[PDB]
Amino acid sequence: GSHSMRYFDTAMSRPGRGEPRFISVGYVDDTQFVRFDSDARAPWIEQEGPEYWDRNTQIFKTNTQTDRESLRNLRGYYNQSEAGSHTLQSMYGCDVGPDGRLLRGHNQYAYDGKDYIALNEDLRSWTAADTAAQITQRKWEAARVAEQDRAYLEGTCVEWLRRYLENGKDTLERADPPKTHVTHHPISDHEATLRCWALGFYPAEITLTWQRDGEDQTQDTELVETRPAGDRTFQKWAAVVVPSGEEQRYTCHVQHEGLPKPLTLRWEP
Amino acid sequence: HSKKKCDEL
Amino acid sequence: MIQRTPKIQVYSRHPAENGKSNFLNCYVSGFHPSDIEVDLLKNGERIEKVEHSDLSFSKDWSFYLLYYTEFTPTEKDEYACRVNHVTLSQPKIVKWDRDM
Repeated sequence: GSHSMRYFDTAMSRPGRGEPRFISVGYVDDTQFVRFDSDARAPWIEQEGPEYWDRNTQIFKTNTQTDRESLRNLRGYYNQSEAGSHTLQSMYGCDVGPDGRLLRGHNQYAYDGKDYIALNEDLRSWTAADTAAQITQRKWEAARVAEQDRAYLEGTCVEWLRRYLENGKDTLERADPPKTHVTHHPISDHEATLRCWALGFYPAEITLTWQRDGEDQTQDTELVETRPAGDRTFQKWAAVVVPSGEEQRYTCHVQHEGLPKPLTLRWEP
Repeated sequence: HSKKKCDEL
Repeated sequence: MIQRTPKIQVYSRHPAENGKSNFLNCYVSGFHPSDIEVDLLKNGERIEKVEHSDLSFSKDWSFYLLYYTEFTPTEKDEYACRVNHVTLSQPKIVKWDRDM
């Protein structure tokens, strides 16, 4: 199907405990393939040269310094003291369709958890969150940064994502369907919980819903966040509280990429 | 493949 | 500044079966800033053999980490995850429940 490549970078100052830590992690969809950590690889990555690895190592080193200097600049923009710790995050990368062509590129930043600046979908213009980010925007417009970012996103990003998908196809292009069952747990004489499970699926995207008499139970469904199992796969469950004796009015519905057709499940006593 | 961040904010 | 408190889930990699080697997971997510302390507990004592994933975050910028260790569940051993974060007055403890 469709795929994404995304880098998640975190720079965090720590006054009195050295220079800010910089960590960059790269993903294809829900598979991490690279990590660089200033505080010191997928198999289909090792098959690239040691030259590929050096070139990316150099980039990580330069990025470390750029984000460190940016943290300094940002505390200035917000009139902040040197005493506190602050965080600069960024996400960049590309989404492609089944044919491998660019759907959309991304390059955006947050400071202390708050959106700061983002490259617009046009890959030519910026959206700044506040008067500080407007400084960054003006500097980046003057230095024609968006043109460099666009070149990466339309070129390097798409080209390498295509290569990774080809070299890592047995995993990256394999969707593993959820294994599903419904469990039943009495709460009292009067009510029981029905819990619909999805286990062992990849990628993480999934839809799990309960219906009662064919009606969506959005407000009455407890949905846990999709969670990693540790073996590349993910897990999720959805639960509803039902009156004793009424269990057969409830159906669990599962949609996932690895499924030929959606599942409809009920409790089977 | 990573992208150079060569411009300070 | 905004801070976000961690969500915590404690669970096994594979369906739990007493006597069978498995992995105990504690997934912490939705938190900001990124500094966090996570311990896996066996009958109240800290497990020494604990690994974690590399720091990453979701599209809403909140961080997540998976902490994990090999374990062989039994009928009577109690497992839990203990989490501290700047947003918590004291460590939060979530018990491992096979049905969640």
